[PDB]
Amino acid sequence: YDRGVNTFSPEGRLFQVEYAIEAIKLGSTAIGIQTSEGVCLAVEKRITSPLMEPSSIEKIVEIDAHIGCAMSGLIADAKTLIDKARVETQNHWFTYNETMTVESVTQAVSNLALQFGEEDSRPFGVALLFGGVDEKGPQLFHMDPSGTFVQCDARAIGSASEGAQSSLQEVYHKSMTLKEAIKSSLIILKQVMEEKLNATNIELATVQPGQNFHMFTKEELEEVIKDI
Amino acid sequence: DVNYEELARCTDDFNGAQCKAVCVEAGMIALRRGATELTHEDYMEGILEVQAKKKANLQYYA
Amino acid sequence: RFSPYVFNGGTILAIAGEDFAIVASDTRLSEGFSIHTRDSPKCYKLTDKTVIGCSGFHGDCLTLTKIIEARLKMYKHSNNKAMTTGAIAAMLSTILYSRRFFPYYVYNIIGGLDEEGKGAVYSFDPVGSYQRDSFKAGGSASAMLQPLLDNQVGFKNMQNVEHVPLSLDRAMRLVKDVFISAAERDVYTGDALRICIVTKEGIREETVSLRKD
Amino acid sequence: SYDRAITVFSPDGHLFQVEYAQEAVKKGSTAVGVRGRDIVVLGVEKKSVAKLQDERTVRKICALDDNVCMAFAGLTADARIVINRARVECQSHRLTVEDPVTVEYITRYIASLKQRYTQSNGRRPFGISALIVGFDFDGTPRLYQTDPSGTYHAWKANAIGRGAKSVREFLEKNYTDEAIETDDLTIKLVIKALLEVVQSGGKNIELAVMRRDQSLKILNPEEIEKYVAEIEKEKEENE
Amino acid sequence: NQYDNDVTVWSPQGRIHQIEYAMEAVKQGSATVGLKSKTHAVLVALKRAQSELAAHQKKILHVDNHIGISIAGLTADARLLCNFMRQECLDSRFVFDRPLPVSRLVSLIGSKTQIPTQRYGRRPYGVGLLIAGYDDMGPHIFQTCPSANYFDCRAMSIGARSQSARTYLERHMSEFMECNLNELVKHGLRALRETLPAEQDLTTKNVSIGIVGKDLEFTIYDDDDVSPFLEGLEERPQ
Amino acid sequence: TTTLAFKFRHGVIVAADSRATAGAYIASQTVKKVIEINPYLLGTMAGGAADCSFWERLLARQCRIYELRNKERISVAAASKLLANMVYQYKGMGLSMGTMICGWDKRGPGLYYVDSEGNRISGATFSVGSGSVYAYGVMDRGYSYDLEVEQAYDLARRAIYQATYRDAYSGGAVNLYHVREDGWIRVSSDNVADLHEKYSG
Amino acid sequence: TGYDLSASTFSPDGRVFQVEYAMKAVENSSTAIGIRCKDGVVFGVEKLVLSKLYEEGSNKRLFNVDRHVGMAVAGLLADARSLADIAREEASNFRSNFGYNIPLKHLADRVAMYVHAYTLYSAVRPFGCSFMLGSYSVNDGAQLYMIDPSGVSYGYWGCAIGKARQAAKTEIEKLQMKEMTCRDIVKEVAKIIYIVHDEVKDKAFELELSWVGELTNGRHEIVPKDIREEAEKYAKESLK
Amino acid sequence: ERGYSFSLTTFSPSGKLVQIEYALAAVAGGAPSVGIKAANGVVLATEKKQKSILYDERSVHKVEPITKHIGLVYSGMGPDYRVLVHRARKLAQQYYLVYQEPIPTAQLVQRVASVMQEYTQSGGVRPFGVSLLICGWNEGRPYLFQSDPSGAYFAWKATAMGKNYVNGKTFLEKRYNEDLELEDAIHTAILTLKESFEGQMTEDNIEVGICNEAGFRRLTPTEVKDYLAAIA
Repeated sequence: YDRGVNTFSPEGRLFQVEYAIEAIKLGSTAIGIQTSEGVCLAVEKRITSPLMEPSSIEKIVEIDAHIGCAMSGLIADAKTLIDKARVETQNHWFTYNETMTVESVTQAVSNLALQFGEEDSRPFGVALLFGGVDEKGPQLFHMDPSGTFVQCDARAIGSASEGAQSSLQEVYHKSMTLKEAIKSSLIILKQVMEEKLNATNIELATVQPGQNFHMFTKEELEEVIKDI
Repeated sequence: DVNYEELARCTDDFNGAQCKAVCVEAGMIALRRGATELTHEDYMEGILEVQAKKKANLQYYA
Repeated sequence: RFSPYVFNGGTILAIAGEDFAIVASDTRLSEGFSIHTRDSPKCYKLTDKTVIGCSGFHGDCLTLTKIIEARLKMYKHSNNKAMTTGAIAAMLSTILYSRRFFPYYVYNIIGGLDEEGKGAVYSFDPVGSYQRDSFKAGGSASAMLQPLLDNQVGFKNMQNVEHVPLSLDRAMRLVKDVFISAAERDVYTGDALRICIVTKEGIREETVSLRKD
Repeated sequence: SYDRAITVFSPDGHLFQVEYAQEAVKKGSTAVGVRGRDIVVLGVEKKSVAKLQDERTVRKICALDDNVCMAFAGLTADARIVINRARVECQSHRLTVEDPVTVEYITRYIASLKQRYTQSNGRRPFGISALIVGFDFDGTPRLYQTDPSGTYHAWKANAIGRGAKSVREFLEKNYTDEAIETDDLTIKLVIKALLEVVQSGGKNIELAVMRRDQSLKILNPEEIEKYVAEIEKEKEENE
Repeated sequence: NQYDNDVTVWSPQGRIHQIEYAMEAVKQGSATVGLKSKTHAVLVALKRAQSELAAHQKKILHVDNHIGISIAGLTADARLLCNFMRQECLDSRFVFDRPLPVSRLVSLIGSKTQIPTQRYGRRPYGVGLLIAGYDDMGPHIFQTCPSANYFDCRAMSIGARSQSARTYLERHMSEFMECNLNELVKHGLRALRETLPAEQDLTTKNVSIGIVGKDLEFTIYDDDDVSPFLEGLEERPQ
Repeated sequence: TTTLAFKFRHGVIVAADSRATAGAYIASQTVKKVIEINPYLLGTMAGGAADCSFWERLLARQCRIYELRNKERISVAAASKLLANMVYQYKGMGLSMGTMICGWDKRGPGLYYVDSEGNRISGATFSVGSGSVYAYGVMDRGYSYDLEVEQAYDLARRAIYQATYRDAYSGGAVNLYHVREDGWIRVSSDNVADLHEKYSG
Repeated sequence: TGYDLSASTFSPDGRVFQVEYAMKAVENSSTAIGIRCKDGVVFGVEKLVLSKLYEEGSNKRLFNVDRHVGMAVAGLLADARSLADIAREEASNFRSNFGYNIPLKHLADRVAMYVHAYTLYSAVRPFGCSFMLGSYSVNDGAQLYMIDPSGVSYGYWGCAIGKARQAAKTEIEKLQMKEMTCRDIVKEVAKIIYIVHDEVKDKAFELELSWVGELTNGRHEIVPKDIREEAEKYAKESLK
Repeated sequence: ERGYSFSLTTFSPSGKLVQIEYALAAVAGGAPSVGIKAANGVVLATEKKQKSILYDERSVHKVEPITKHIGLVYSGMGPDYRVLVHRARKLAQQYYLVYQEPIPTAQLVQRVASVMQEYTQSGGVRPFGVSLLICGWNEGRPYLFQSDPSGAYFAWKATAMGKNYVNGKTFLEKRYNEDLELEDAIHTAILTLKESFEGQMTEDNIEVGICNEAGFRRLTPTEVKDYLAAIA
């Protein structure tokens, strides 16, 4: 019974947003952790076959110099929000001559998280993870298709979300350091992945006031995995 | 210990037969609670229970 | 015909100190040869730590002042903190260039403290270029002020002159002397002299009368 | 005008028309393609030609610039507009930045276009997958495929169309680094990979190459028969 | 249930269902309580969080130099009517060079949220506004609805199990008029402590309190300037 | 107002004065004319001030988004082409813009010159402004491809010195920059009143 | 089935069900009546207070469209405020254009054609509001018009809109329009607004009265309900 | 009004346009009419029965001229007829403004057919229920064309539409012939309209127009009563 694409539920909320939330569950996982020194971040590329080249897949694109990102679910929906969020950061810098804070980026995206309709089609099917360091310190953020944007100290998403959060509050405290958290993510990743953890499956991303930038290169990760 | 005013105003379109089920569900939980005594907040608990609908919650709706 | 510009006058002065900034302006609003009023201050409080002055054509000073004081509160509503003094300069550059092909006739001067407790006076032009300067002076008496502040603050064309930095008391008798001795020969510099001091502790205002003609 | 959302979320999380319209990819002609270290080779198969009629108008490997080759599956009708729009896009890039079009840029163009062609109101999504192979500036060869989702995705070799699991399962037995140490091993590698593809009678196999500085060369049915000759003679040597 | 489809279709009983379902989206939000004196207006909200590690999602957002609103329900539409709220404030602040009274602001919310409740293919706004400010005649506490029917009350509450807040407020509405701020606020969030189950706090990290006054600009306090208000309350009874 | 740009064996040298008038009156002596666009590009100012500041700033926008998309720093000829496409649409409204674009590229050193009329030409040497014709004269006598670093500094400072001497519209500081492969670097800022003691004898 | 959903479809017996559903949507709202005298128009709306709900003077269903024209709305409320803004704007157009004050006839046409204009498409729904229009001018006299959700506009001496509708228009034929002064007609309204809607359904209520005519000199305003307080002084003495 | 704009005319599983078939049934429910081309001009005959004696036949006319040499009748429903009547009225005059020349009927039926076929596909309309007969005398050879709700156009010698068009079709298969005169077409036209009429045919029932090669002239009930006198 294909009814109004913009119609409320008997509970009730937006039917199509509630259907959009279930589209995050079949996407690949990711792990964010807020550190007092910076923000580390993790994802899994989910290599489908040895046909494919592994390093062309992007799950982390870096929005500004100082604001990282992590996408999920349908990637081709995410690319549009990436490219326009960059334009909103640059417009902030060229009206203002200062760095756009990490908070106002996600207002500037989540104000159009809901634009579907017929006049004035479908909501987006992505669950983003924004990191970065503004003057308020290293912030770690999270937005949904509903636009309900909230700060999260150590957020998981995707298929692994339940076990990764559930296992992740046990191993987190207030005074985490960076290299503790970096090897504290890959334990969870090698628990939650189906392929063997190696140099081609995952990618880390860190952003700090004093370790920058410090982006994401290979052969760092070789030293990172072999510390297990 | 019942005001009877709070449970009254919170009822909108709720059937009278469902009001009997309110004291049922509030009496069914009294088993696992271990005490047959009930409180005024247990009424509105079983009142909002049966209606509106059940059991889900609002997410993804912003 | 209907020529949509008219010159009002007024003279804005700004001096950037070590931890302070003094913005001062005369109050005589006059069109042609008449006097419309003898009290019309130009120095405008934007934030706690940034005070703008606006001279030239008067209706564009009012319009520009109201647009700026709108977009300040839009920034406060968006980003949970006030605009820095460096951001107001860039935003005012974009606003003053937004009407480039039917331009404002307004000379702007922004004074106020930066992030580090220092005097940051920015100046402008009606087309919208800007720069950071230690001291500027716009309006109808720029050529009656600028070489004097060069002789007192800038230390140009002087030999065997030791360098003391500008103190808080010295700048006040500077502003009073330049508006008296500038007001003697000028016609558009008038009776009441508004003086705004921007410190780390707020906004202080002081008004001293002058000759009444 | 035409205000109606065609493509909406299903309650189990899927888009239909994206993740259903890949069936039109599944029921089209097949096309494979590998990249050599020096010369690339791609080719369409299952041509199902009338074998008494014309053949240059059913040519479904084309160019955008000489730097970039095409290959696709699915229904060709919707692919034509994607090709022409891609060409109009890759010419204004020459009008801008004076290097020729990098292949990753044009794959982001077809992928982004096809994404917003799913996203908008009243528009049936495209039912094509496509390949975009070209040895770029600074002589480096690479390839990408498309998706009706719009997810460009860099492979080392191809299988799209009918039985992509068959040929894509076959090329794991290809990927020994001996193949391809020679360019004739790359071309006969593609045709020998199309042996497991449909009928492979030397008629429906249309292959094309690009030798990293040359314009793309549609090979006549002259050395395809000789590569079937050394392939069948090699299978005579296999026992 | 074929007439539960769209906002256009009337019922055969006379109740347009999309409005009722949007009221259900109002009730699913958390509790918040706004109540006025003759000299001040106080609105107090209760945050909830997604998990332990995620910070609590805020409710009270600053709007003008005297107008402040709470929220319950959806968030993106709250940013939508928030941006329209700012823009209609500084329009008349730009033109008339005076601040707007509240009682002519809310007609722009009713005439703003009206048209998406009538024409086809437009949902209503899941919205929970508790507007508070000064005009020259004192404080005002309004509330909205997705049906766009605004009520001048002396105290209301909307959100999950907020009826218990009302049945607290009716036996103190004769005493909610004269008193000044320090007991007015705790008279506020006693209704919040009745919106909760009686076995968990009433913590400091969740409650947010907003006040608007004459010599007091509209201010939001957050857990730490709140910590001087939560001290000295009575224990919950047995 | 005199800028000059010339490329040699080691990158590109840009030099300019600082005086910017308004009629016969001088507004200020310290206008920093050579506008920094990126850590690897340098643009200058000529004629109008707000036009060069605004349109070079808007050039920096599209350059930064271009780097954020293609993961590559933009070439110099691309920046000049985008700047000319932005300037050209306003032909007939009265923009006065005489900028130059300088930077290092994959093809090595680079230099282009963009007029408000729509000129776009590469070259070895340039000089833009009122005192520019005073700068070509001394600039073309000591120039070749093979110069040392201090030699090119002394030439590119001497030419600005003759420009601020003979012309009246040029004066103030001598802001001298240096473009290399690894991103540009400021050299010095010598005041003319100090330079007259140096080159006067 | 299928004949009640859209507004633009006739039913096989020959009427439009969305309009008929719009008529009985106003049937659930409370009673608000009106009547004119020989030199004025008296309104009265009974309003509902259960326990606490609102401050006195919230969401007043008496409006004020022009200097001399007012509303008395009943039904759903939000669309009634929309009609208040539109009729406000129409009086602004006539006032701006033709120089003199709007007669009640043109205002009834220009509003009623909009209320009709939302019953011809499935773009919108038909309105669910019905309202009174009272006015007085010395070259015009007192007119009282009545607009239903269907779009029919015509003229009463007296009307009633609400739940208790027939019982609240039963007694108006006892009164005499022609002779009475409106200063009597105020308490002559408040006696049966106090009589109708008996208090077993809702425990408490509250009364509004708005009064335009010759005594107010053309301006429409609410009477000061405290001043002369004639309502309950008669109404507590009207039970026996 | 909304931009709904979807064509409710779609294809069948067999491949048949359904609304065009049903519109042709609505043509078959219409009044009968016949028109015959014969060797100097074209005679159009229609059949107009007022449903009562109360009615006026002087008001509504069925033979409606388009130029001073072009006539046009129908077989279908009048309220859908008059719209494309007026559309042809405006449509001939742009040809008379651009080219300054009396428009050929061949060009008329091309353009009206383009309007109607273009109207069968547009946003949310039913097609017209009208089948036209268009006559005229251009360049020396008088023409007779027929359009239909499918937007098609035919070039008939002497056809008939409406009720019993297979009866009048077979009647005009034999009795219509090689070549006649202008008065001789009127006889067989009134006869084939007298195939399926009631028990009496007067000046108020039929209404017959002609095209001379010198110009159009709609006929009067004087001669319409004189010719049918003389039963056919």
